[PDB]
Amino acid sequence: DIQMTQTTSSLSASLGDRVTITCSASQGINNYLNWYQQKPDGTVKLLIYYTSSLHSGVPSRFSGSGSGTDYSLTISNLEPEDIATYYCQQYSNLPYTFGGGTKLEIKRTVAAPSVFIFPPSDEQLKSGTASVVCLLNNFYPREAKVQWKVDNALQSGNSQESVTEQDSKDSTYSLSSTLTLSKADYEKHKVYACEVTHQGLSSPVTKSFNRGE
Amino acid sequence: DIQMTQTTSSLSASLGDRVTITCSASQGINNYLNWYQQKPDGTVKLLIYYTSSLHSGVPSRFSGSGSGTDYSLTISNLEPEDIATYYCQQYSNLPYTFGGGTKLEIKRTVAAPSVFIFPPSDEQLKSGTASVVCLLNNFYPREAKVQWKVDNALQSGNSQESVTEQDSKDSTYSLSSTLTLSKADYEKHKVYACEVTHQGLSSPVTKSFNRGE
Amino acid sequence: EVQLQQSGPDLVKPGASVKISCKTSGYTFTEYIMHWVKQSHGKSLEWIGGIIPNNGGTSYNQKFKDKATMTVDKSSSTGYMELRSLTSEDSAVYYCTRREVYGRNYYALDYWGQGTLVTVSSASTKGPSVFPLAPCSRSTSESTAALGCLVKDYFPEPVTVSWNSGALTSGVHTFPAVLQSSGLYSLSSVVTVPSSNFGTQTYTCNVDHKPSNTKVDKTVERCSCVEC
Amino acid sequence: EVQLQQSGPDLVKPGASVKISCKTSGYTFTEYIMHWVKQSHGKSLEWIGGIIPNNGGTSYNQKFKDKATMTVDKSSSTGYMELRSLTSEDSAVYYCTRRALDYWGQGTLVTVSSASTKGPSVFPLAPCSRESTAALGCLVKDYFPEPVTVSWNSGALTSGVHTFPAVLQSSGLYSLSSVVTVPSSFGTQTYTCNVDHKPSNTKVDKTVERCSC
Repeated sequence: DIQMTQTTSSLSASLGDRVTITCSASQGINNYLNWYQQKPDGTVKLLIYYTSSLHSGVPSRFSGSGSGTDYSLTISNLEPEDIATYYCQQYSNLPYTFGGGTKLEIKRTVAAPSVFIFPPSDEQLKSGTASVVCLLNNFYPREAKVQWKVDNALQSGNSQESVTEQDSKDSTYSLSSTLTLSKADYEKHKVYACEVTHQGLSSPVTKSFNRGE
Repeated sequence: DIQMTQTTSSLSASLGDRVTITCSASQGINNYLNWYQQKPDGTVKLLIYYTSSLHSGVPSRFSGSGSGTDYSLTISNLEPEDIATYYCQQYSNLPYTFGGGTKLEIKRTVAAPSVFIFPPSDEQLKSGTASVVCLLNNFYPREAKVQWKVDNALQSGNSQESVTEQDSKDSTYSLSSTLTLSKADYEKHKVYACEVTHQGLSSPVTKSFNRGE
Repeated sequence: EVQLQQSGPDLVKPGASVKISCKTSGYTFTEYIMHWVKQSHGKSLEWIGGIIPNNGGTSYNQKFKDKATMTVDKSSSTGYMELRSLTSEDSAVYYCTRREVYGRNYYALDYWGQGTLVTVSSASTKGPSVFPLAPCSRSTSESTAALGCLVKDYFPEPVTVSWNSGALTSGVHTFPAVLQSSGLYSLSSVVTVPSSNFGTQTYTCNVDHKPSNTKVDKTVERCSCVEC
Repeated sequence: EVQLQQSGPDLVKPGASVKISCKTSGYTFTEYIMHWVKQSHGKSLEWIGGIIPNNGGTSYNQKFKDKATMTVDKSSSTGYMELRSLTSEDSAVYYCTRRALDYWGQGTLVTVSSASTKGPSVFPLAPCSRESTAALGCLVKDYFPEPVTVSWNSGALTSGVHTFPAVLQSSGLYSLSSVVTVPSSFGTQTYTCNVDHKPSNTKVDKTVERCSC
């Protein structure tokens, strides 16, 4: 099979910048190359066919060039809705093969997260488990540190994070962190706190509640 | 048919007092008379048969006497669990007929109600109706006045009350009052208050909330 | 122990018939006469009639001669009563009872069933909505906290309410239903506790409306935390 | 408009088979070849094979020759692909496409697992205390398999909504949170999350009540 490589897997650029995505083949494919866009939604659309030809509805800021083993997709001025993964595909020989893809995200100004903490419901708690949720809303960049404290004791190995895809409009991320405890363990302790470190914060923000008492 | 009358329909007495419940027949029934106890829950038990004989499990503080047209059931020292309705029944002639019954309640010391107000849930409110509940907990005597105010305007004809039977332990009553409004009407006004008058209160107690906050 | 287990509550339409059953145990069915009694809401007891299970002989109050029919099934130790040509005036609790004989001819109703509620109405069954009554601590100097469930817009009676699957009974007040102008019933069930907060205890009301086959568990959130 | 409508998500057991359908419209079915593509979670696209609808001729990627069988129904303009001898490695999204691959279906998620379906529990996320925005949500916990959909107020509330990607817990069940941020002053607004888990036929509406004391 013909190996298709996209040497850059991850890429970020500012709004209005010119972006170029690389695609290389293990042998000459004689311009038989297409480009696809996949949104975070999972929906796929054709951008370019036969190296340089535009598909219906594709704006002219998208263009493609290359020959032999090496090809390029260019986005002349980056709009927010260009957030996607871009895939090349050869049809020189069967089987058709795709590149590993290049994920494109936007550089914006730094934005501090709004932080919220949520105690477990009694409805959950009566069944023997407690989920405590810390929410970081609409921040940039993605890098963020969440630390759980229970009576000021740092927790480890009992939380999981989930992060949204970059928003198509404001180009921010949101993050949830869930601390899971037994009912018994939950009812030993009093103060529940998530501490957030992020670039947009001058110093770490703590949100906390006390479990009654 | 033989008419059986219990001239006293309602009776209250202190713990330890001696209580006598009367039963009269429209003609002589020649001692063919039984007594039944019905608890507030609706369960019925035989107390006395043939004027004076005790049924299984009936404590000896219960006794019965009479002849001809007139009969008596006596409780020698009143316990709290004697709260019930008592019925006589003749079997001199068919059909068997019962007296109208005598309800027995306890005299205790005056006790002020604890008052609580509850706003409508959002779960109810989204369906277009608002129920506001005022609770009067564990008071004596039964007589009590609840007035609803909405922005200090006395409400009329849009509430319903319910009162518990006398508690078998502490001999108190409780009362709920429900004010019902459309979602729209509810959302016109701000301050919701139930005002409670009762003998154990030195002056009327008002509980209130403001909608929104 | 002697026991008379009556069939569950029944909604039936005017003009129709209904059959109530009374399943006995603890004694020999064919050795004791069985009597039936009516009690309208807020009213006294009325004798309907009696049946001799061994042969099936009956005597009726004349007031119920065009109303009630009593039968037995000896194989299942069960007494039945059928009420015909139903009207709203037949809406009542009906009791089966055992008759005991003492001397020559001293008779009494020594054991009673728990009663069967018959509602005669053209209206349809409707299951309840269950809403929380959420505890707000109004003052710091509160000796008792209160929460509950509102059980609204059901038909017919009855509903049963328990708390924490029956494990919580202390402090519980389940009020009598009231008929709203809509022709549907509503009641509240409340719990009060000595204000030591609520402890590690949660509060779930269990609502059962047999006529509609509705069972609802509703946890009432305590909201016993604060950020500050 | 050209359109390719694929069948819904499917949980199937290892060793078994599954059949995915692709219902076309907007063009002449018999005039275009149909190709299928695989994408494993977090991975690139793989060409499975193509089928010529008019005759039924097929060509397969050698890697899928003992895995995939492609068929068509000309009467209903529908293409089918059957995957046999299933393993956990066959868990992926599968796309039908029209032949460049100018139009793509929305994808079908196949989960291969011997584990049973389990519907979610839905708990409220409500803050403890009573900024320009407040936050609430629903925790959708302990379901299998993917996916769940979450809406708010039957789809009428979309502004400020973040439904996080599910994470697989150590229990082997999925969990996610859906949160809303809304104007801090909310007084007239109720907030109900609508959770649908089609695999288990579960539909749950949960109104989120405020802790306003």
